[PDB]
Amino acid sequence: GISRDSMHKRRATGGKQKAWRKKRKYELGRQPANTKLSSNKTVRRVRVRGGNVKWRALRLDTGNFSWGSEAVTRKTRLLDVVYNSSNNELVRTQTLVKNAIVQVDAAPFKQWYLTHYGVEIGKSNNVQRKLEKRQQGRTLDSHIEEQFSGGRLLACISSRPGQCGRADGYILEGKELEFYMRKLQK
Amino acid sequence: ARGLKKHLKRLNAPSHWMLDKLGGAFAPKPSSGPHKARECLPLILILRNRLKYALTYREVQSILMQRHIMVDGKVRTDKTYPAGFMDIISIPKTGENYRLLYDTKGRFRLHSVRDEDAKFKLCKVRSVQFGQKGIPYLNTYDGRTIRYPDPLIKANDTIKLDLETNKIVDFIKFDVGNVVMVTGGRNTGRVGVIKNREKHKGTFETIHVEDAQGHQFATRLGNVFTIGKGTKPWVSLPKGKGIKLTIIEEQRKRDAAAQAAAK
Amino acid sequence: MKLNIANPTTGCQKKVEIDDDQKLRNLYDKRISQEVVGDLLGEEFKGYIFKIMGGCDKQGFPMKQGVLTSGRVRLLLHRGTPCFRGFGRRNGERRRKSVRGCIVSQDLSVINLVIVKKGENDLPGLTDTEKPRMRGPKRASKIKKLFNLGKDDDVRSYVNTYRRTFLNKKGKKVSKAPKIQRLVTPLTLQRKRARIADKKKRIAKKKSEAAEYQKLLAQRLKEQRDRRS
Amino acid sequence: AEQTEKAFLKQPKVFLCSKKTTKGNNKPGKEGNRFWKSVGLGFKTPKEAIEGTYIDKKCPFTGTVSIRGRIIAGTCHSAK
RNA sequence: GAAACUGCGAAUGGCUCAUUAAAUCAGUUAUAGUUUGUUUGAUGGUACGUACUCGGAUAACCGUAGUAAUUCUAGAGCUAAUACGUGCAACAAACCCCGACUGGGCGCAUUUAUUAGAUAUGAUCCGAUGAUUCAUGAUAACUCGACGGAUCGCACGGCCGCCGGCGACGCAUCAUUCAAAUUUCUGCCCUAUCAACUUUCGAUGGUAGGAUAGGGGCCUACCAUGGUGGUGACGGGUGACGGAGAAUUAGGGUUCGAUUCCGGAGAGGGAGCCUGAGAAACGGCUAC
Ligand SMILES: [K+]
Ligand SMILES: [K+]
Ligand SMILES: [K+]
Ligand SMILES: [K+]
Ligand SMILES: [Mg+2]
Ligand SMILES: [Mg+2]
Ligand SMILES: [Mg+2]
Ligand SMILES: [Mg+2]
Ligand SMILES: [Mg+2]
Ligand SMILES: [Mg+2]
Ligand SMILES: [Mg+2]
Ligand SMILES: [Mg+2]
Ligand SMILES: [Mg+2]
Ligand SMILES: [Mg+2]
Ligand SMILES: [Mg+2]
Ligand SMILES: [Mg+2]
Ligand SMILES: [Mg+2]
Ligand SMILES: [Mg+2]
Ligand SMILES: [Mg+2]
Ligand SMILES: [Mg+2]
Ligand SMILES: [Mg+2]
Repeated sequence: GISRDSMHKRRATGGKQKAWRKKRKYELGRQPANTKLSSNKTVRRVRVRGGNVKWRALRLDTGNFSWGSEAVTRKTRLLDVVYNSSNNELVRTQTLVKNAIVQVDAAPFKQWYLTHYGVEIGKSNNVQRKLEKRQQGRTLDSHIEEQFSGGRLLACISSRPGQCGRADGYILEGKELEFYMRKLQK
Repeated sequence: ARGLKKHLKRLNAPSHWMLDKLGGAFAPKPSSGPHKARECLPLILILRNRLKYALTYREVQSILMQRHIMVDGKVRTDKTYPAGFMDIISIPKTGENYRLLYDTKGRFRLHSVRDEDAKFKLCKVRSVQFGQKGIPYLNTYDGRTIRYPDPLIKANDTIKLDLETNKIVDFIKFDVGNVVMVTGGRNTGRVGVIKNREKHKGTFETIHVEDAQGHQFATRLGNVFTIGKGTKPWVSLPKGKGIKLTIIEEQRKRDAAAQAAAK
Repeated sequence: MKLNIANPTTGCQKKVEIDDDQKLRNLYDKRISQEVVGDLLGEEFKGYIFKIMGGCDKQGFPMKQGVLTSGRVRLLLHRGTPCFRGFGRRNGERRRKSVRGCIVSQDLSVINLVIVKKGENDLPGLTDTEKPRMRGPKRASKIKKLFNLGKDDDVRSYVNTYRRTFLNKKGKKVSKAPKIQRLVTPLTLQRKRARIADKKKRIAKKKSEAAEYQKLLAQRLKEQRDRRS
Repeated sequence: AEQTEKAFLKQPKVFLCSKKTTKGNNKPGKEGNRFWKSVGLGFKTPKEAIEGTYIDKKCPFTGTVSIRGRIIAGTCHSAK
């Protein structure tokens, strides 16, 4: 099957390397998962070397995304795939891979922001005596806040969907975000 | 090739297993265990080839199944169990508590220790780090692992470890001026005092040792085993404890001829 | 085309061989698990319905459910499935065998029918022969499910089905009964309590060791009164 | 700038968006900082690696690669 | 106690030297780049939303058979589990969040993100390496989580029904042992009537992914034009497996090394794969 040997490759001198043994199991490869962004989730268990298990996600619709600045992780549904660094047809086909820019709805993050900072964007005495303390340092990026009204936040996938069976990631902020914005604006 | 090997050819056996070359095609492969299978003496090579208690690979089993062997304070039945260094082979009934010590020629000797000295042993100490939930553990050099060690204990130390109630009684740090027995290489079985340790950033910590009789020899950071604090070992050495080069062995043979017999 | 008629309720099996084409045409396009009316295939089968759940070819090849119109095909069968047995084969080993589709046709040498409806007209054979079996279930809960019993009234004094009367060749009368396989005895409760006690011992030892190590670090802090005193 | 590819280049596990200050936080690469390490073996980390803006995951000083094994001296043959 | 289900083994051993000329292999490295049934040591508090113990099958058995035929094969009737499948997991503490005015989370495992891991308010805890954002801890969440004992033997006892010993098997994590995989440097016979070879389709490097147990053009998208060579690349021959070694030897040397020890490769020739901790296995399967 698919193999990871240098057996079929060529020497650094550009000379053909002959074959002295067959293919071996401990050096095999497998077909790519080619994860898709779809509403009908499906993840299939794979049995790997040693008897352990890999989770090959064929279709996903939700994910676990983290806002690093406020350090809050929420489960939210991905809406679209907008950018792919490697192949430009992986966004047309809407394939979930690592480092692929996606859009996730901001409803859980809006709810957390409202219930934590006491401010809506997009009770007796303790709560009010503690809310203004969090409101003192409350500051948000304009580019970050302009997406709450739109309902979808740009984010980046940091997990490997075809290996862990999941699509987790982090919300784009700071120097990252505009770098992709200047690549997504037209 | 496709997996593990369950056979050990006689010619491939370790040298300290002095086995007759024309005794068979196979040697007893040491089982998985506390010791490295090349610095170990399997039980088959104890009741046989060292004691005349058993005569074949049929009476070693006939006396292990009676649960007559108690290595390191525990009955063991696997005839190829790797007793590897300073293990207390405590034969009950007859009372043959033996410490596995290293002969000056790299051999293995069953030093007959007294029973009350057989309730403990010593272990060399591998790295010491933090376990799960932040619980430090010991991880000695004979597979043993002890949780909650005293913070003074560090790597390469030695610990005096009890058997019936397995807890560290005391320990010796690794430093110059301590008795050390070498357990690897050509200098195996030679006791001495560490003079200085030389450190090379990257590998190969070399230890220089001074023999009691004036000789000096070097070895690796491994293969050494601290025995006692200062210059007094905590265990009884088998005999000699010195390298005893070939010429003085010839002298011993000569004087043995000229005395005792003397005729 | 021979037929193996089986009475699953309380009867036995028999072989019925018929050759006329009119009677053996009704079952010439049915499949496995399809019902066939007894009258259509002949008389003496008025209130009777047979079910098709097997059949072998003219070469002994079996009929495999789920394959289309009768024609010998080759399938990469797994061990233990119908139409492929093991009996001396490696655990994960498959094999290509030859089967035929579930569709019934003239290419069959035998067909297995099971009686679904009792009917009203008797048949010499599988209608009167009453036979026993091995013991009723030997599980604990499957005794109280056979003799209607409550939570109490242990099943130990309930094996009335001693398979006696196997009189020995030496003229000795000995009785044989099975052993209940889920009965609760004091031994099981003792084992449960032993497991609980072991968990208690572990939970005590962990906290004891933690407390002693905390005390040792307190002593080390007392030793730290010498870095600058 | 150092971003000359179709993906943003960043040092892993180095959060670049913390609101709290820096320049005094140990283990450079905390609260927003270039991550650099000493390879050991008596080698000095260049100032161009500590006060640098490049991103290189294969760099021994500011990357994910650790130096171990054999040390070899030689002369540069081709640097194209 | 036959048979049969279940578990484990059959990946060791044995045989041969066809392919293979920096390739295997030898000495010496590295895994801070990984997997590991097993053996030894240590460690398993969160299930709650019938537990004095849950459910349905099935083999041997018995009886209807098919076929010329085979450890070829189909129906019917019984019955077990440390098989299979469900389910109390039995009893806590600490902590993190949202909060009633003067409740949710939380075992262990998985994935992601943030954060501590210090220097070296008077009196002031904090591991390891040559080297790590390392060991580890706290936090936010996540997963349709084969995990967190519905198991067996012997001995019988002590407290008014309660409690209890010595063992066997089994599940998970870590360390160890048994190992493998990949990898660093140096080293091989004859040939120039073999002087340029490799690269559009991977050739050398970069970026981001995919795949793998894991590093890596191992594979994909984009980019750059590099890589080796009279210190012999590239190509060819070998009646070439490599080594420890063998013969003859003043010394130097010359020739040999299929064969019992180590490593590699093969099961007529190629290819693909299941099971399993471990195989591209052939006294295993599938195809030509
Ligand atoms: K097996
Ligand atoms: K080598
Ligand atoms: K890889
Ligand atoms: K197995
Ligand atoms: Mg090292
Ligand atoms: Mg079997
Ligand atoms: Mg072999
Ligand atoms: Mg050639
Ligand atoms: Mg090489
Ligand atoms: Mg860490
Ligand atoms: Mg990569
Ligand atoms: Mg390409
Ligand atoms: Mg050849
Ligand atoms: Mg050879
Ligand atoms: Mg031969
Ligand atoms: Mg060989
Ligand atoms: Mg092979
Ligand atoms: Mg042949
Ligand atoms: Mg094969
Ligand atoms: Mg054969
Ligand atoms: Mg074979």
